[PDB]
Amino acid sequence: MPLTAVPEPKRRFVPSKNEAKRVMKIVRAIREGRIIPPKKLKEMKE
Amino acid sequence: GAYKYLEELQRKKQSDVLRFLQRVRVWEYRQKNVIHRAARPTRPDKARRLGYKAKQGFVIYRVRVRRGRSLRATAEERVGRRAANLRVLNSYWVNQDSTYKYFEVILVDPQHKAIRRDARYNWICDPVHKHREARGLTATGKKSRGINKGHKFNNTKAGRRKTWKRQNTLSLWRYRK
Amino acid sequence: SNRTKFVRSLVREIAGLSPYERRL
Amino acid sequence: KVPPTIAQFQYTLDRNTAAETFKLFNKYRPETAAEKKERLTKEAAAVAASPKPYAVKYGLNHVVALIENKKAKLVLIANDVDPIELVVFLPALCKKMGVPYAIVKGKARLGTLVNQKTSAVAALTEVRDEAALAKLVSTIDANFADKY
Amino acid sequence: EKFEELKLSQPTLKAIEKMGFTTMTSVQARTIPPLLAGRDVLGAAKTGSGKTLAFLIPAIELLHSLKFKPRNGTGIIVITPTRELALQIFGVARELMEFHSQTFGIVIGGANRRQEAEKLMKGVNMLIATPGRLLDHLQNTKGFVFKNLKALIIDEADRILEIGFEDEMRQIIKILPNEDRQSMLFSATQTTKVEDLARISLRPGPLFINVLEQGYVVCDSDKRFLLLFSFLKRNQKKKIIVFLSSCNSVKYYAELLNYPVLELHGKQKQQKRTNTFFEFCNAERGILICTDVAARGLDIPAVDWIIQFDPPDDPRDYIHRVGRTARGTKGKGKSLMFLTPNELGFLRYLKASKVPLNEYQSQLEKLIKSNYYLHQTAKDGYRSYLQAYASHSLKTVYQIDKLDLAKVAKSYGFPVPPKVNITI
Amino acid sequence: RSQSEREEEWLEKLYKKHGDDYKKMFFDKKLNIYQQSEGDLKRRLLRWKKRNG
RNA sequence: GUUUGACCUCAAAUCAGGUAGGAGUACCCGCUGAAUAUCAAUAAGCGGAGGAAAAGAAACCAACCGGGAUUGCCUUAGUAACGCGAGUGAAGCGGCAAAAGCUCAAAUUUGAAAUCUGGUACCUUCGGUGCCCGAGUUGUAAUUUGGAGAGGG
RNA sequence: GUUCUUUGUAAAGUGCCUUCGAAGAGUCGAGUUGUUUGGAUGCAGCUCUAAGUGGGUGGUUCCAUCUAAAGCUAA
RNA sequence: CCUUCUCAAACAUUCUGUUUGGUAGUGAGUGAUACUCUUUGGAGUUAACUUGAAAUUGCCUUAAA
Repeated sequence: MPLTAVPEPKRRFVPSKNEAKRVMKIVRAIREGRIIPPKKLKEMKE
Repeated sequence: GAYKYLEELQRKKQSDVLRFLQRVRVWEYRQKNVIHRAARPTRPDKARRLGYKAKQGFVIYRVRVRRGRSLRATAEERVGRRAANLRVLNSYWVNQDSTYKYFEVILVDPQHKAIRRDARYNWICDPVHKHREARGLTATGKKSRGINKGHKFNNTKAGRRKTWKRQNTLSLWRYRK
Repeated sequence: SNRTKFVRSLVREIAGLSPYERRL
Repeated sequence: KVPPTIAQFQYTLDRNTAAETFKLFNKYRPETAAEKKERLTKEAAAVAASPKPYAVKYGLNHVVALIENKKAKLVLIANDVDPIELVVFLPALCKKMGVPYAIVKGKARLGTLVNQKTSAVAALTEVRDEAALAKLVSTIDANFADKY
Repeated sequence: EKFEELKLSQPTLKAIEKMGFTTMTSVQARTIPPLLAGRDVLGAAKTGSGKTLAFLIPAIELLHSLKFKPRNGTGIIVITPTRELALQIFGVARELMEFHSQTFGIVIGGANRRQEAEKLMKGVNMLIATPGRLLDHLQNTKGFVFKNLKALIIDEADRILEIGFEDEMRQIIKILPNEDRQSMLFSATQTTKVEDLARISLRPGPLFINVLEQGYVVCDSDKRFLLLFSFLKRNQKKKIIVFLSSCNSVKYYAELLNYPVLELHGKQKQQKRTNTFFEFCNAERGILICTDVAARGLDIPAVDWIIQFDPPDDPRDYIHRVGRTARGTKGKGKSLMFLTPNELGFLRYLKASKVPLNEYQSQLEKLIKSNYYLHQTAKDGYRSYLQAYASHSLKTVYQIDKLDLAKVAKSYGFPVPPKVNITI
Repeated sequence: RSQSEREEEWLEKLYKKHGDDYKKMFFDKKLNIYQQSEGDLKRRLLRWKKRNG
């Protein structure tokens, strides 16, 4: 039998909250106009 | 975590595996200068529990001291004198033999912006912490100073010289008691 | 703790016996 | 001539099975910093339901946390770790837990497949391909544990 | 009669009404007034007759009337041999305590010792305990409030005698206070040793009150779940009652099957507890997942099959219940006992009765690995099943060492045995 | 304190798909991306209803 | 492969960004230290800091119906104790001044090294942002420092 | 006070139920040799070297109190 | 140590229905009697079940150095 304890946290069965936080931070940056989406970067590559 | 396994293994110091490791490491160090920069600590558990962290700003130094002012105190003083721009935080034993005893000391550079902006480590940047080993403020220095609580340290609880001055002074008030 | 006891037993088996322990 | 707990290294997986294991592990390369950053930026732009990702486990502390839980199915151990005490007990821990383990020469080679300069250990918990993993585990067992 | 006809406190009557109970059973009616008067009692009240509430009501009334704070004693201690019966009693008591501020707790052998020890520091006034753990608790639980002992009672004296706790019960009673504390006990039957224990424990003069083919299947511990599921599918839409070791396992299995099968256990609310039984009885096609204690609560209605999946709480009780059912019904419900290949020693008990005998996964693994609630329910059911196996008396027939935890976990859908603090 | 626009949309989706069936809403695998408890779901839905309807 | 790459180690550059000596010294800290008990943890010497330094939140004091960081004063007290000889000499409790608790090692973020140094262009410049470079996996962030604490409802 | 912003299914607290629940080794300690104390303690070269319901400090069977071998912190 | 034969025609007018042809397989193992033929020289078919891709001998060189 395994020796450990502290049964599995919900985050292991749920999408990471850190990913959501990073996505929302990037969304805020885009709203502020300080981040260019990669699709727009492709156009600006001209 | 694995660090518990490392601590348990290090508990059995006289194990044949640790004997081989120590005799290999001492021989390897015998071909290096007395004091030299260490790429990484050889006892990660001890350094981690002593406050060392693997981030830009920390430095590990290995120093060799003649066997037979404690040996750890001498090592700390030597590393501080050589590493004038770094502050000695703590040190731990790593090897010994019939001729020499080896200790590892971890140092933090207060000039690096990483340490300066580290809320948990920027305290060492204060000028009052300069040359901690010089004043015996390190763990070994404090232990050698007899600083502790209880009857066993009444005469050396905080300052062996201070108590002598206090008991030798003549306090006289404006109105004599 | 059961985990601590298991780790201690594992370390005991790995490290063998000390030179002074081997005298027994 | 060294204590038996030492010299368990220098006996390692053969070239063919080691190459097969490396090829299998390369499939589950974790998303590097650049790839993860660009994917997150793309997701944010799209925002401005999801499957669980699969990747190899390489952190020594994280691997040891997964080990002794019996979740790890196959673990790779580097034989050139300077603090040998970090890995002397890992083979014994895996044997006690019944988790197959393979010693692969070169910590740098182990780390090259996980976007890191060096990596002491690597372990797999989830799989995409289960038959291939089982066959590799059986081959590694028959070629390493039954021989040494 | 009805509980409202007595001088019971308003919160107690409100709790009783919320429980759905309004009429008083014969044992309850006979015992409630004398016990509220503070007189001791002993009787052969069989399990499921309602003696639990009959004893609890006077004790809860005394707790309410005294108003003593948790720091001023230990309130009521209820010793129960079986873990399942202890859990059922605690659940029943919780219904009344829902309207009471007094603290309630449990001390069950096999549970986390540290948790119970820490809980004992809060001065629990409604405690359900087991004889085995009490010795160690009193030998090591420093600071445990143990002097007030408002009321101390025992249950299932026959099972305690069979287990052999009498040696521990003597020491527990000797350490227990010997003061105005009310003393009682109940059992399915009265015997010499039970009467001696009553005399030792009852200070005043007690207010005495009184009130076939066997089928089995041999299946591995891992295949048991799949075998049962296949048998139910082949016999689906029928009326069948399944007996399980623990309420948590019952809930887990019911939830898994619902993801056409009902549930009935002592952990569910009493109103729903009776509603589920009534619905199963009147459905003509319902399937019930329940435990032995809940089944003993009321006579089993006419059924087509009695699939005793988990081991019974008391082999003698089940052996007598099957015979009683065979006589009280014409369409006898075929019994389906499950015996582990390493548990074949039970055949001696079956033969002693002389009755005739007969010898009649990835889809859920992914769901467990993807659903947190289902995984938690499965883990709780596995833990409760292992604890129930630990809390047994036929140590020669049933042994944890004879069970492979990996196979049990596979039966429960876990790839690896989940952690359990069993005293192996 | 209020609820975010994305949070409001997520709440509205679940409310439309299951109404007040909290138990059914809990098991929605492709709308309940985060396995929120019944209590949290009902509290958030009540807050949304009070704020909007 | 009668080759080409991953690292690790070791050197160098008028490399870029940084710090170290020394002075002063009444007080502070450490080492050393005279004219077997006494002048003495003094005189002198060396090293290391600030406006204060050290110490600091007990493996404490007590044997009480217990107190609860460190520090200074009175008291304890010229008492206990010792060298019982000349002589040295405490500390708890009590009252007063001022009061503040915290941070790591330890059990998986693994459903996302989420951390940080530096370069570059701007702005609202004791800093912030987009990008890049490097450190980090032999552990950088959050979550816990026994007063417990952690996964869930 | 004055003015712009928050948000993100973000972070904490209260009571209850539930499942778990780590703790500084060449370190403590004993031996010996130098050193300090009016304290017999502590400091220091070196042989050995401890355990986890364990360890340290105190007395008549033990009972009272903490959890050392890391560090920061104004008055 | 790579990796698998991804529609042709006619009519159709329905936001497209029907026909033809197009389906050339890891092995071993178990299996309770039905359609056949050369009728001794053993061959083609017919429910059902197990499986680690399991197993003892049926008489064109830049995927380069």
